Amino acid sequence: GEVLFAVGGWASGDAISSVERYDPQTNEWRMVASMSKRRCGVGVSVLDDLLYAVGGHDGSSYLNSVERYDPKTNQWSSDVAPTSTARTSVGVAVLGGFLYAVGGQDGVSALNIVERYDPKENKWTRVASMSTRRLGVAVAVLGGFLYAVGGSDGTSPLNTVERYNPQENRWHTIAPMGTRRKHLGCAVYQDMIYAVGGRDDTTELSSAERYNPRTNQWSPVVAMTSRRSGVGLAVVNGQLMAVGGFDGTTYLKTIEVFDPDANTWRLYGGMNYRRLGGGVGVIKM
Repeated sequence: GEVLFAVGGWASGDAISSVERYDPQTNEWRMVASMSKRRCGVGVSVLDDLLYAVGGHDGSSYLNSVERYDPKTNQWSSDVAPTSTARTSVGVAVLGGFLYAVGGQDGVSALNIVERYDPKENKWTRVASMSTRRLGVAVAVLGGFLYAVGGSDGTSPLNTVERYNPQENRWHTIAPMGTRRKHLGCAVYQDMIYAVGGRDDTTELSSAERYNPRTNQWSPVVAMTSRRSGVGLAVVNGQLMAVGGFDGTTYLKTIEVFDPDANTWRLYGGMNYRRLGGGVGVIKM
């Protein structure tokens, strides 16, 4: 019994600050309190049951602030300590009770820096930079181990993957993906790391790949219904689904769910807002 939050920031042209919640109980996509400031290309990941939204473009300012959201009370608070530098199109994940925010874009030369966050102290301190700059990267965590999947450096989209050990504070490159993917989506379905969608060197795309943590090799996966660049992906009370994105025509608001026993994707109704590059969070209630 989980729910998926969606914190998007791309539509028509203007960034958006509306936040959406899906509960499978009623199977409805009803809204919640919008974010106190628009965030374009957000990073979000829940940290002990509080949705965290790490800054991004608001339509003009790239921005460095952070906002958390208490889902039980429906309240957004801009009280979390800011970041070192203003950056957008950055993935974030949670691990060992600390909030890691990987590299992104800041209107100059991508970024490879990675900074943590102590929720108990609000310090927000920086750990080991990443090597190979990554904007529009998606992240995931398998085996207490923080993975940075794909993205774009200063010039081209990447197929390389770098994993991080918090205790030794250093990065270790691992198996490159099949295809180059910037603005992809990742979660940790079925004790493997699935990555779907994105945009390669040319066009948006629908292929998908799974990484086996125990063989250290990526395995191609069945493709989605439509191309979906700048998407999110999260596993909700059992089922893997990707959300929103772009496909070379219009902003998407639909979601697809992976059925492993049938090895295909099934389009569902989807959310209200058409979301490009919009983070997702998952909470159990």
